[PDB]
Amino acid sequence: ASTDYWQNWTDGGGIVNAVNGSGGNYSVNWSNTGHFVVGKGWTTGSPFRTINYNAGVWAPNGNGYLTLYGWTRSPLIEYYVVDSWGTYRPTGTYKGTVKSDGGTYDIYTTTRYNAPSIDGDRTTFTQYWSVRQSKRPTGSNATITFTNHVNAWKSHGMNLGSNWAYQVMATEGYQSSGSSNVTVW
Repeated sequence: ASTDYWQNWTDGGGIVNAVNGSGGNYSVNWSNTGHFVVGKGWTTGSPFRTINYNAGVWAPNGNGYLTLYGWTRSPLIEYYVVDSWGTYRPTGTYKGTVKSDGGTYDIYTTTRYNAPSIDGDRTTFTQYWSVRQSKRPTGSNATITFTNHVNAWKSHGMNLGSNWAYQVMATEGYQSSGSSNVTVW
Protein backbone atom coordinates (compact mmCIF):
# COMPACT_ATOMS: atom_id res chain seq x y z
CA ALA A 1 0.00 0.00 0.00
CA SER A 2 1.05 3.65 -0.46
CA THR A 3 2.24 5.48 2.62
CA ASP A 4 0.98 9.02 3.23
CA TYR A 5 2.85 10.48 6.24
CA TRP A 6 6.41 11.61 6.86
CA GLN A 7 7.59 11.57 10.40
CA ASN A 8 10.75 13.68 11.00
CA TRP A 9 11.41 15.00 14.56
CA THR A 10 14.63 15.87 16.37
CA ASP A 11 15.18 17.74 19.70
CA GLY A 12 18.02 19.57 17.97
CA GLY A 13 20.94 17.48 19.29
CA GLY A 14 23.95 16.69 16.99
CA ILE A 15 23.25 15.74 13.38
CA VAL A 16 20.18 13.85 12.16
CA ASN A 17 20.20 13.64 8.36
CA ALA A 18 16.81 12.41 7.25
CA VAL A 19 15.88 11.87 3.64
CA ASN A 20 12.26 11.56 2.48
CA GLY A 21 12.96 9.15 -0.37
CA SER A 22 10.98 7.66 -3.24
CA GLY A 23 7.46 6.34 -2.22
CA GLY A 24 7.83 4.40 1.02
CA ASN A 25 11.64 4.71 1.32
CA TYR A 26 13.66 6.70 3.84
CA SER A 27 17.19 6.97 5.15
CA VAL A 28 18.62 8.45 8.32
CA ASN A 29 22.26 9.20 8.97
CA TRP A 30 22.82 10.49 12.46
CA SER A 31 25.70 11.28 14.83
CA ASN A 32 26.15 12.63 18.36
CA THR A 33 22.41 13.15 18.63
CA GLY A 34 19.93 13.88 21.35
CA HIS A 35 16.62 12.14 20.89
CA PHE A 36 14.95 11.95 17.52
CA VAL A 37 12.22 9.95 15.70
CA VAL A 38 12.02 9.55 11.86
CA GLY A 39 9.83 7.30 9.71
CA LYS A 40 7.12 6.67 7.10
CA GLY A 41 3.57 5.54 7.57
CA TRP A 42 0.02 6.76 7.71
CA THR A 43 -1.41 9.92 9.42
CA THR A 44 -4.28 7.84 10.79
CA GLY A 45 -3.40 4.51 12.35
CA SER A 46 -5.76 1.56 12.44
CA PRO A 47 -5.97 -1.38 14.87
CA PHE A 48 -6.55 -3.50 11.77
CA ARG A 49 -3.57 -2.34 9.78
CA THR A 50 -0.93 -4.81 8.50
CA ILE A 51 2.51 -3.17 7.98
CA ASN A 52 5.18 -4.44 5.51
CA TYR A 53 8.79 -3.07 5.66
CA ASN A 54 12.28 -3.95 4.49
CA ALA A 55 15.15 -2.39 6.38
CA GLY A 56 17.93 -2.42 3.80
CA VAL A 57 20.23 -0.79 6.34
CA TRP A 58 20.07 -1.27 10.12
CA ALA A 59 23.35 0.04 11.59
CA PRO A 60 22.99 1.88 14.90
CA ASN A 61 26.24 2.73 16.80
CA GLY A 62 24.81 2.88 20.30
CA ASN A 63 21.14 3.20 21.31
CA GLY A 64 18.55 3.17 18.45
CA TYR A 65 15.18 1.32 17.90
CA LEU A 66 13.71 -0.17 14.71
CA THR A 67 10.04 0.05 15.52
CA LEU A 68 6.35 0.47 14.70
CA TYR A 69 5.52 3.68 16.47
CA GLY A 70 2.22 5.60 16.85
CA TRP A 71 -0.29 7.35 19.05
CA THR A 72 -3.94 7.51 19.94
CA ARG A 73 -5.80 10.44 21.51
CA SER A 74 -8.95 10.02 23.81
CA PRO A 75 -7.04 9.09 25.85
CA LEU A 76 -3.42 9.75 25.01
CA ILE A 77 -1.25 6.60 24.43
CA GLU A 78 2.13 6.22 22.72
CA TYR A 79 2.76 2.61 21.47
CA TYR A 80 5.63 0.46 20.05
CA VAL A 81 6.28 -2.69 18.22
CA VAL A 82 9.98 -3.12 18.47
CA ASP A 83 11.55 -5.46 16.00
CA SER A 84 15.22 -4.49 16.43
CA TRP A 85 17.45 -2.23 18.51
CA GLY A 86 21.06 -1.19 19.15
CA THR A 87 23.10 -1.56 22.35
CA TYR A 88 19.90 -1.20 24.51
CA ARG A 89 16.68 -3.37 24.66
CA PRO A 90 13.71 -1.24 25.92
CA THR A 91 11.45 -2.70 28.70
CA GLY A 92 8.87 -1.63 31.34
CA THR A 93 6.30 -3.42 33.52
CA TYR A 94 5.96 -6.99 32.22
CA LYS A 95 2.44 -7.98 31.28
CA GLY A 96 2.98 -11.26 29.35
CA THR A 97 3.84 -12.45 25.81
CA VAL A 98 2.51 -12.46 22.21
CA LYS A 99 3.54 -14.57 19.20
CA SER A 100 3.22 -12.69 15.86
CA ASP A 101 4.94 -12.98 12.42
CA GLY A 102 7.52 -15.59 13.36
CA GLY A 103 8.64 -13.80 16.55
CA THR A 104 7.89 -13.90 20.29
CA TYR A 105 7.41 -10.43 21.91
CA ASP A 106 7.25 -9.33 25.59
CA ILE A 107 4.38 -6.98 26.49
CA TYR A 108 5.18 -4.08 28.83
CA THR A 109 3.51 -0.90 30.05
CA THR A 110 5.18 2.37 31.14
CA THR A 111 4.02 5.69 32.50
CA ARG A 112 5.63 8.94 31.31
CA TYR A 113 5.40 11.89 33.66
CA ASN A 114 6.35 15.54 32.96
CA ALA A 115 6.78 14.40 29.37
CA PRO A 116 6.26 15.83 25.81
CA SER A 117 2.97 14.50 24.22
CA ILE A 118 2.44 14.07 20.43
CA ASP A 119 1.81 17.82 20.51
CA GLY A 120 4.97 18.65 22.48
CA ASP A 121 3.33 19.94 25.69
CA ARG A 122 4.32 18.20 28.97
CA THR A 123 1.77 15.98 30.80
CA THR A 124 1.42 12.37 32.08
CA PHE A 125 0.55 9.42 29.74
CA THR A 126 0.90 5.66 29.35
CA GLN A 127 2.96 3.77 26.75
CA TYR A 128 2.24 0.27 25.44
CA TRP A 129 5.09 -1.90 24.15
CA SER A 130 5.60 -5.17 22.35
CA VAL A 131 9.40 -5.74 22.22
CA ARG A 132 10.80 -8.76 20.35
CA GLN A 133 12.65 -11.24 22.64
CA SER A 134 15.75 -11.32 20.33
CA LYS A 135 16.38 -9.04 17.36
CA ARG A 136 14.51 -9.72 14.10
CA PRO A 137 16.81 -10.35 11.21
CA THR A 138 16.91 -7.35 8.75
CA GLY A 139 17.28 -6.84 4.96
CA SER A 140 14.47 -9.13 3.73
CA ASN A 141 10.66 -8.31 3.69
CA ALA A 142 9.06 -8.37 7.10
CA THR A 143 5.42 -8.06 8.21
CA ILE A 144 4.11 -6.68 11.49
CA THR A 145 0.59 -7.97 12.06
CA PHE A 146 -0.62 -5.10 14.27
CA THR A 147 -4.03 -6.61 15.13
CA ASN A 148 -2.18 -9.52 16.85
CA HIS A 149 -0.61 -6.93 19.13
CA VAL A 150 -3.85 -4.95 19.54
CA ASN A 151 -5.61 -8.20 20.61
CA ALA A 152 -2.97 -9.38 23.03
CA TRP A 153 -2.69 -5.94 24.60
CA LYS A 154 -6.55 -5.94 25.19
CA SER A 155 -6.29 -9.35 27.08
CA HIS A 156 -3.76 -7.60 29.42
CA GLY A 157 -5.94 -4.55 30.13
CA MET A 158 -4.22 -2.32 27.61
CA ASN A 159 -6.94 -0.59 25.65
CA LEU A 160 -6.14 1.85 22.82
CA GLY A 161 -7.84 5.22 22.28
CA SER A 162 -10.72 5.85 19.92
CA ASN A 163 -9.20 8.70 17.93
CA TRP A 164 -6.13 7.35 16.06
CA ALA A 165 -3.20 9.58 15.20
CA TYR A 166 -0.18 8.61 13.03
CA GLN A 167 1.41 5.16 12.73
CA VAL A 168 4.87 4.77 11.17
CA MET A 169 7.77 2.28 10.81
CA ALA A 170 10.49 4.36 12.59
CA THR A 171 14.15 4.90 13.51
CA GLU A 172 14.30 6.39 17.04
CA GLY A 173 17.63 7.14 18.65
CA TYR A 174 18.85 8.20 22.08
CA GLN A 175 22.24 10.01 22.37
CA SER A 176 23.86 7.83 19.71
CA SER A 177 25.21 7.68 16.14
CA GLY A 178 24.23 5.51 13.10
CA SER A 179 22.69 4.69 9.67
CA SER A 180 19.38 3.19 8.57
CA ASN A 181 17.48 2.67 5.38
CA VAL A 182 13.83 1.45 5.71
CA THR A 183 11.13 0.94 3.01
CA VAL A 184 7.46 0.90 4.11
CA TRP A 185 4.36 -0.45 2.35
